[PDB]
Amino acid sequence: TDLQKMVMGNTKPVELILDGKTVAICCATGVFGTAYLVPRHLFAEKYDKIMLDGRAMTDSDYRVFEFEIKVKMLSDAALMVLHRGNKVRDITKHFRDTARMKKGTPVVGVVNNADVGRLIFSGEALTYKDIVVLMDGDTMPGLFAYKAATRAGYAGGAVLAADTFIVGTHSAGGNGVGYCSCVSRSMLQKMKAHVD
Amino acid sequence: APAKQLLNF
Repeated sequence: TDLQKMVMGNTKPVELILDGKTVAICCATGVFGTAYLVPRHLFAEKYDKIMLDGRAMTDSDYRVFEFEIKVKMLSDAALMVLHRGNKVRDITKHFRDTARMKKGTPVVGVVNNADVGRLIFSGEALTYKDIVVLMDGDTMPGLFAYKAATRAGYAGGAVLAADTFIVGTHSAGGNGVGYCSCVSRSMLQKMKAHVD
Repeated sequence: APAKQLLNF
């Protein structure tokens, strides 16, 4: 699958720095231009600089757009757009609306961070959840669950599910099941023209 | 309940 290739190549490691020391780790999945999908809860941490693929930047180097996602809310999938940078492959055409998973179907999470390096995890789909409450008392909308073995740091990694496609970015997990924030191709498309 | 999986230090 050239797709598994494309996505793997767009996934870059992220690191938050505070007082010269690394204080957080996760992944970023390039979607087009210099736009990257990233866990929104990532910005809830205190930091001085953000390192994307070894490149250190400050808040004056990019913009972070959030997603309204209608339920009955802010999704955990934020889009980080660098003012300048090296282009990534445009894979928005691999997200969907024009379909939907189904309990059982194969699931593949793509990771690339500083804790474990490049890696892939597989599991089986479950269902789509409108809201999931985390163990810290927080909540997250539009999530797709799946049977998988995940760990801290996978957040932001791409999750794939005969034709293959991209569901969204990994956000949370636990006791054998993982959750990713879903992303529609149209929302990414509208976001592409907005950032031009 | 699941936990946010951003690796914190």
